[PDB]
Amino acid sequence: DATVYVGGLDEKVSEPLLWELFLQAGPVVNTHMPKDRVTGQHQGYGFVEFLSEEDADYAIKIMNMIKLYGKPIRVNKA
Amino acid sequence: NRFTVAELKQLVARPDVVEMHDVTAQDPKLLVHLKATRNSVPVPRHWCFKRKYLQGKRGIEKPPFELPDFIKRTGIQEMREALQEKEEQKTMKSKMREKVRPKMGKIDIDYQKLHDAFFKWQTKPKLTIHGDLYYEGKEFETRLKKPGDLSDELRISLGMPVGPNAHKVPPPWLIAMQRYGPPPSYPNLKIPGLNSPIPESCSFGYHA
Amino acid sequence: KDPYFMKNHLGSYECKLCLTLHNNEGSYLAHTQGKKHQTNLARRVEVKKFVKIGRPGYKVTKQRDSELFQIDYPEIAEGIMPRHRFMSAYEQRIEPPDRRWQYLLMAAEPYETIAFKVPSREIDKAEGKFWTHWNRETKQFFLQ
Amino acid sequence: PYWLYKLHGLNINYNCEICGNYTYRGPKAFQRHFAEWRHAHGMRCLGIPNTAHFANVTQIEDAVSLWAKL
RNA sequence: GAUGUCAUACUUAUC
Repeated sequence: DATVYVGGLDEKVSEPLLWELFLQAGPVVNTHMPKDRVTGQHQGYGFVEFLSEEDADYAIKIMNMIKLYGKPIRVNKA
Repeated sequence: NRFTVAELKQLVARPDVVEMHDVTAQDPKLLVHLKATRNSVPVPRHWCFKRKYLQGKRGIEKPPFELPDFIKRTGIQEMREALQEKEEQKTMKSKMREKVRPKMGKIDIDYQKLHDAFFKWQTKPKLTIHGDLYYEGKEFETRLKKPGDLSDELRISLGMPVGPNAHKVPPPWLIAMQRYGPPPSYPNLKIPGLNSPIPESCSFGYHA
Repeated sequence: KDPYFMKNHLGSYECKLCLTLHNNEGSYLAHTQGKKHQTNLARRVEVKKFVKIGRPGYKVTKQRDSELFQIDYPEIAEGIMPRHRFMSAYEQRIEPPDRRWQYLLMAAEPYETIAFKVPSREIDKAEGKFWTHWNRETKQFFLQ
Repeated sequence: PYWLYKLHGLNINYNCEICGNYTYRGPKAFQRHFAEWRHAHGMRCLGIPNTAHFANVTQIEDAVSLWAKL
């Protein structure tokens, strides 16, 4: 309930950059970015776990018009 | 005889300093009291490894040297590079002929510029505290952000020019903050256009 | 041409395939022949510019229904149907003030676009395939 | 290989009663999975926050006693 | 990561 899935991000986006993008709406407790260790590139999806479910729902509902590197980022509940 | 980690965490006043390897030592209470002290330093992480902290950066790329500004402002590095480029093109006969009649005056830049660079133009390096130890991955972990502020790289990636006017310098998602309200995770957060003046708060956020 | 043997910052040789080190130059060429090296090798715009614009006189008629606009257009002699779309009044040629309403505009290729402003928020649907029709036998467009 | 699994401490069965009595094939793997999302989601069902005092906590009763003592 | 034979290379102003 406190974890939100962020998809639609480019491969050039980094985890401190995603943390600084997610900190504009609320302090995130953790951020997990699944990436392949063979090639060293991201998969374009991540999971941001906040300190509460209401703040995570507000961050998921307030990030519906975010554009990173020309690509729109989608936020869903997970 | 040897207590578990739960009993060592419940008996000690600071359970955060207790580890799994301290429960099978010769003195769990003394180790829990010494590890949770004020001026104590923790043990390095290389005591339980199998590479002796020297087999990690084998194939990783490393720079040869990081010259400071005071050493590079004297022109000795360019002269040393020119001398190394001139010496690498000489053969064995040119190296044997220069030993009997050498050519003086290789660089001869100055005499008092080095003393002025080491005494007047001396810069203090970036030191650290005595408690911050070093590790193998300490030179690569540079990720260790503030609400209401954005960096230059994030503004270049998201396409948000930061200016004094509050028309386009806030992100377009903040209108959703005008739709639902302030975030519940930060009650003291002030955004321009909703609860802050637009020409006054030109930083697009303030934690008051 | 070995893509695994590289030079480190100490004047040595490093093999990143098996992660080995070699001090002299004779040990780097002799490290390729072996069991570990063999195991590491085995394991690893045109339609918009050509559109004529003469801006003719349209014939649109509205009617308040309850459960619809009718546009009389001439013969276009083509299979391109006129498309209807709802837009905002924020984008204009002169940008006049106090523009906060929506307008549904129907556009065709030989004719000009006819726009009607809607003061209500949502009273109908501006979809082309849902509640719109275009009779080519009589050349009349209907939008409901 | 068996030598790489014997030198690194792998191929050793370990039971974790916190995350539904899961199985772990390594002490370092269990220590890495303790500060992860799965152990945090397992500990959030009992009501214990994700802190540094419950890192080496395995049983649910000991974790509940450590949460009630703090 | 450990073992057992060979080679390369280094340090303590060693002789």
